[PDB]
Amino acid sequence: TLNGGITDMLTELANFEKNVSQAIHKYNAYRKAASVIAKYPHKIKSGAEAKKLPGVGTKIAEKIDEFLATGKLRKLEKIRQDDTSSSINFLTRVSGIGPSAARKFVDEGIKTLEDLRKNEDKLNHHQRIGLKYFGDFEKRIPREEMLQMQDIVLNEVKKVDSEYIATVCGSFRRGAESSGDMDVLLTHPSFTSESTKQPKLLHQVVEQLQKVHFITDTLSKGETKFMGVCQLPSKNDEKEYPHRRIDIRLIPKDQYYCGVLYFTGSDIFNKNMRAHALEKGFTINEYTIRPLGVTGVAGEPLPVDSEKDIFDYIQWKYREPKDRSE
DNA sequence: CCGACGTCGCATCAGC
DNA sequence: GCTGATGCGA
DNA sequence: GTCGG
Ligand SMILES: Nc1ccn([C@H]2C[C@H](O)[C@@H](COP(=O)(O)NP(=O)(O)OP(=O)(O)O)O2)c(=O)n1
Ligand SMILES: [Mg+2]
Ligand SMILES: [Mg+2]
Ligand code: NA
Ligand code: NA
Repeated sequence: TLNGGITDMLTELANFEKNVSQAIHKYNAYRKAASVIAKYPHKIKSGAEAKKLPGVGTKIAEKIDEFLATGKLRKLEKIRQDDTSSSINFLTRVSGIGPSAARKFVDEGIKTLEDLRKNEDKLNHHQRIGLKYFGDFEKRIPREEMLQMQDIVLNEVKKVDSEYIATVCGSFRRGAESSGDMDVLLTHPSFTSESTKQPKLLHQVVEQLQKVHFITDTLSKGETKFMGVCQLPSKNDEKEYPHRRIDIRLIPKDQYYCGVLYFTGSDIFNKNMRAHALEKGFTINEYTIRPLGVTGVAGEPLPVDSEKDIFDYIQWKYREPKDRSE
């Protein structure tokens, strides 16, 4: 929390450019700058000091100078006052409602929680469930609850087929004491980069989790990625646990290390690592790491026998999950 | 200065 | 229906 | 908004 004031400011600016201006690269730029400042081990004295950090340029340095002198930012103060920006920023907090849909809802005079609730018929399925659990999705999940959820998921997965391996990644794997949601990486020996010897591999697990009333809703569902809602069982006379977002990603068993590297994150860490990979002449996704031929096409997948192997190729010293919280 | 910015899954829609 | 683009999100 | 070339 050394420079929390600055990083909060930059984060708010990031969200503005993403939601209102619809400038995804300004959003990324602000996110990058906020991240590098967050890990800077000194209380920042000036914008000039901050500008030394990669990702922090002239404009942000100026904003930091304003914030240090006054404790606020005029650009942000104005943004907070603008009705259209405020309306759009609120609407986008509903899962499924993005910058485009939010701006469209505003045009139609749909701009409040009350407006949304009396107009469910104008929402797609994702958006409708997002509204349904708007309050719950705001809530953090204590690691203690994450542990309970992990036990249920792993044990139910084991019941379907013993050869399944379920790994909880995301912020949980990085050792966070609280998480925004649950992310589960799934493998089965019948699904490799070479072939798929069994149908409905992801479907079967989802079905089982629904059958025991753990998974409660589905936002989207394909052959390799599930996005939905889950809830811990409560005891007699106890108030119910909040509903939680859960993602399940099926990844070819032989490509587990690239898969777990991706799903562990963090999101900015992945962006930074993959950017570094490009500079070193590689490209990394959740499946492979590939060389980039001089032309610009990705070459053949390189052998990967650990998360560390991926770090080695791009000449980065290995970083444990707990040190990837950027 | 200025091109490019990490990479991809699922839902949705446009055009044929 | 297929293919490709876009929106949204992980 | 930032920056490597
Ligand atoms: N922008 C993004 C979003 C998702 N991810 C892949 C890796 C992110 O760390 C990760 C899990 O997504 P997430 O749940 O939205 N974020 P994360 O799990 O790190 O922290 P929480 O908000 O759950 O506590 O998925 C990514 O690489 N880049
Ligand atoms: Mg998560
Ligand atoms: Mg998630
Ligand atoms: Na800089
Ligand atoms: Na949203």
